[PDB]
Amino acid sequence: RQMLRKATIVNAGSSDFLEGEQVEYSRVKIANRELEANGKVGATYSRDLLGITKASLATESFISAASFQETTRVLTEAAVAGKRDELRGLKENVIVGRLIPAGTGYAYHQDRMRRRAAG
Amino acid sequence: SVTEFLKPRLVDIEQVSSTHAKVTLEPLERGFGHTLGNALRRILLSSMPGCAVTEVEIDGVLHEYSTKEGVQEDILEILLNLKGLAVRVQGKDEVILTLNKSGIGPVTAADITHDGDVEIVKPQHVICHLTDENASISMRIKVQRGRGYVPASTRIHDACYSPVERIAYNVEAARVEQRTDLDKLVIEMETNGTIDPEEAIRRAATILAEQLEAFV
Amino acid sequence: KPRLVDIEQVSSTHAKVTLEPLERGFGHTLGNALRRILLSSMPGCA
Amino acid sequence: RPIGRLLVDACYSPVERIAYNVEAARVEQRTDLDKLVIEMETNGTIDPEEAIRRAATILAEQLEAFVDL
Amino acid sequence: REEAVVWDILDEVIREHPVLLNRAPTLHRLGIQAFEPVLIEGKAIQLHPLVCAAYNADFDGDQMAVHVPLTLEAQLEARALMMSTNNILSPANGEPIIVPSQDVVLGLYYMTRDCVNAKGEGMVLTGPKEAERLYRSGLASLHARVKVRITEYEKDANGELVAKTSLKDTTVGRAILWMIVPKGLPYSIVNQALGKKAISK
Amino acid sequence: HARSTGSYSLVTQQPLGGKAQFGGQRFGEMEVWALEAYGAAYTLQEMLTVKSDDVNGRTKMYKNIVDGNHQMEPGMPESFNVLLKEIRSLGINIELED
Amino acid sequence: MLKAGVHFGHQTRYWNPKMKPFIFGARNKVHIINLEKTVPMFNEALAELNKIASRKGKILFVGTKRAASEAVKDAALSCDQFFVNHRWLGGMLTNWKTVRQSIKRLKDLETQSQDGTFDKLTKKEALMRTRELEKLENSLGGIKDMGGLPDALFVIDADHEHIAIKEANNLGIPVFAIVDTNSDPDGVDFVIPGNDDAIRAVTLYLGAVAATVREGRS
Amino acid sequence: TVQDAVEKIGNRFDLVLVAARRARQMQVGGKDPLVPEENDKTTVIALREIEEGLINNQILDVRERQEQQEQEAAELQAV
Amino acid sequence: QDLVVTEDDCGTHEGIMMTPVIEGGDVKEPLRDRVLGRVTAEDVLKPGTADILVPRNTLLHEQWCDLLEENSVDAVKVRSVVSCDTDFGVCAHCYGRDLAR
Repeated sequence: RQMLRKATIVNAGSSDFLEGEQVEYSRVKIANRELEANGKVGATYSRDLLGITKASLATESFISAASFQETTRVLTEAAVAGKRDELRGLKENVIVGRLIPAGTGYAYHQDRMRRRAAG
Repeated sequence: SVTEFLKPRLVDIEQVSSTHAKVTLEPLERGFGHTLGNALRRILLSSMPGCAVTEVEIDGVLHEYSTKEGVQEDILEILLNLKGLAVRVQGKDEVILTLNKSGIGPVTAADITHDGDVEIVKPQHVICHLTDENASISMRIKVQRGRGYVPASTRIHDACYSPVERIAYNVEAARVEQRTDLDKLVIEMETNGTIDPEEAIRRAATILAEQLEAFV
Repeated sequence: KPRLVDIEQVSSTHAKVTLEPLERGFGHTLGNALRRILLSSMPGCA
Repeated sequence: RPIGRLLVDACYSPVERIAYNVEAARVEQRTDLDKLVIEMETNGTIDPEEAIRRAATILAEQLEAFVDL
Repeated sequence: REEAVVWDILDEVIREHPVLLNRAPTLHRLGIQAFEPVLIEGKAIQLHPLVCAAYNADFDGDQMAVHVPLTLEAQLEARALMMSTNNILSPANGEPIIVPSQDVVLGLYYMTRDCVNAKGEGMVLTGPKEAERLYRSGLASLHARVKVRITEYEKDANGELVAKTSLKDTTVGRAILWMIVPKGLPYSIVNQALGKKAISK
Repeated sequence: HARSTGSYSLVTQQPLGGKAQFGGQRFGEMEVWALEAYGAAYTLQEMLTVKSDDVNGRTKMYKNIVDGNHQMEPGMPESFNVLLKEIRSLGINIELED
Repeated sequence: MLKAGVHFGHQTRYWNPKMKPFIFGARNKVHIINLEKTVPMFNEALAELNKIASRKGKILFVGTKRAASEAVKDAALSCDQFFVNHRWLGGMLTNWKTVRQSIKRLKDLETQSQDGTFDKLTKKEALMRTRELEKLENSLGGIKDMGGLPDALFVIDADHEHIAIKEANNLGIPVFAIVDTNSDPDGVDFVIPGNDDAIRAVTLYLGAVAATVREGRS
Repeated sequence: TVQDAVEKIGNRFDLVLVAARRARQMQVGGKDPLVPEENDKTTVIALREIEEGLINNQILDVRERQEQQEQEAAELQAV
Repeated sequence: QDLVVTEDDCGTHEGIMMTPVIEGGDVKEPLRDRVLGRVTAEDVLKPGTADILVPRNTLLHEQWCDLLEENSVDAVKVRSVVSCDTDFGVCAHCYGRDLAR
């Protein structure tokens, strides 16, 4: 399941013709477009069988990527791009020093996430 | 004194029903856990004075590899149930009882004739089951007094004179203020022959003291 | 009970003491218990 | 303060080795009776008759408490 | 200074507080496990035989790092989640992790074994009398071929304990081993043959 | 070897190596996965913050055990603050937003 | 028409000019305590006790008076709290530091009879030591469970337990006392103008106190 | 074993958090244990109360909100 | 790493078909070991009746009942982590029944 994460888009509408993206974003966009605005927006896609090393490299968090992957390549690319962290992962929480979102911390993380909507 | 050893102070017993029990002796010297415990195990199983069934004569069939008319349990199975039956004789050395009973239903021990010297601790003890219609039985059962386990093979021309069913001692180390190793003797004992665990262990230790008296 | 007698003294160090009348289960029991006592608990000087 | 007083590991045990052997015997009127023969080796600081008597006395003191409980 | 009163207070301090033990190569979650810390006069730490199978730490100069669980939350977490009693079954496989290895398996198979004839021949017994007779004298440890009344039980049809006793054919060792079984299960039939694959099952 | 609390290193406020000044006995990255797999967040939090990294957290935690209150005030580990300073020295501009 | 019809009045013309706005109106020798000015006090005080009891605090009922001693524990001891039905020691609220010291030899004294440690020393000795319990278990036996100054003190008569209240207002421990005509309520931060005596007055309110306190902590 | 407590609170992770919440009430010095203790700490004593079926996430919320009203009544009413 | 169990259960009822491996020779892996500790979506058991439940957890008792009641049923559908409805993480039912206790 972790290996087959990314998926290439086929149809045009919301996505950029044939841009690489996760199955979570495509499924959420397809479900939203299916019954809200228009059926033409909900473009089709095909799952790409990515490897263990390849899928592990692709990540949102900068701190989580720096720990697993190379420090020189990750930090240089992230600095030029100007990407903010705000990581909710287990690896980022361990390095940062906080309750990771798993087991006992999952109840605290879920309750804390609900407070972020209003304030 | 230097030569004098530290004696044990029990004052702690765990009674789980009438038959089963678990007695303990906490402060015991180095090497006195397995010692005493192993000796008491040898005494309890071998020498435990009591009374139990030895000889039986049945009215229907003369031999022990057959079946009685109107009974689902075989003669071999009945003989095993007769061993479990608790019997205690006050004055008499040997006594011969009679099992007079008939009718559709189970045979309770209370069915047996109640003689003067004779006493039974368990009147609900199941011996055999009687089937439909009629069927009848009248066997004379003999009881004998002895010391230990005497099987049927040794009898030329299966007795259990031990009230104890199972014995098991367990040795675990324990702390005593400024000490390292004092053995903690926990004697688990199971009985059925009409004797209390406190009465049985006291009588077993008394036998060893009488033997040791001539040596000391 | 047993009667303690018949001391076969070999040397000053070594010896062989006997206890003749003993019951069927009284050979191992006392002997094994005494073995546990003699080796563990034995007063002396050094 | 006695620095000259070099300490040694103490060994307060007279027995060097112990060995019991049970052999059958036929006494004046008997069926089946064991004969306990206790072979004992000592350092030579205490008699065998004195040692066996003192050993049996230790077991009697331990067994004395077990009767009354 | 290390006074005598310190060890008295230390026993009460380490009464209901687990200590997180761990091996050097922590591959799986079973390696890092908690247990009730007992006192012992010795430098080397005493680790259980069943726990050694999951951790895979043979006693041949193998170290084991300890960890005192501070705070209220970690004590509850180590006692519930990371405990030895809780973590019985394996994470990868459905089968039991903490099982008889080498010493326990050999002893069970040595007792539960059918020897050729031996002492006893075919003497019947009630149940507990067979174990007492075999343990004391006369009857052998293995013996083989000796029927006895085994108080079998099985919680069938969702409504308390059920079934009754029966004169099942078995060995002397199997009769003694039957007492270890806790109320339910197969009763008598499971103790036969061996304890290689069936012991874990 | 055993140790409750004692010496601490200058670069990154952490305990000493082992069998010299203070008995460390390192946790390691693999043991964090074992704690994460079992689901012990509070046990994992104190190991890499309270009783290891945080200077202010360790001082506050020590008084809690003596008084008999338990609990924990972790805060920032300080080792993470060194990563911000080291990243700051090498041309990158890292900073905690909000 | 309610139970508050037992502490109508008390203490003759001796009175105290201060305790006036709470006097129903002198009549037949002694005066009366305007209960209508007592109704608010009847609960206002209890309200705080009920509120503080929820904070898992402490409450010390002081009533050295004979007609209140034996009959005070059931409201304090039974209700599991704090009380002093005897000679209020000097400093059991301020010099507690050194006072607590007395509590120790009292507690360890108790354990003596607890186990066989009581059959130690001559039979006479035990007697000489047992006397300490009489005094100790009495003057402190009902405060031993106080491992630190309370958070509120409820004293019966504001006159007798004079010293008691004093130390209080010096430590910052609120005081709920049921004063009286000849009482000096200026030391009570929660006055309850009621018959400082009357075997019934004491019991009713006293027991009524523990009532709110009992479930005060829900 | 903790299996008896898992039967009551099915999540298992919540059993750690609820017991830790109940532990600090007795450990700090606020409340007293309902179930009779046998020389056991707040970690074990809390777990015993789950198995018997007295304390849980629901009861703690009801009990805490009850004590808020009880403490307010103590401050208001003198007697 | 970041992946974890989230939500009660998925909306969809998709799942891979579980069968014995039958690797060339004789049964290299039975059906019982494959399906044990895995949930079913529906799977119409027998010759049109009921037998198996809709969204029930296939336990040791449930597997023994299915094995006893007609052994001819070789194939059986079951949910998995790969074919999960929820994007963020995975459902509790869809995962399976892998645990210590």
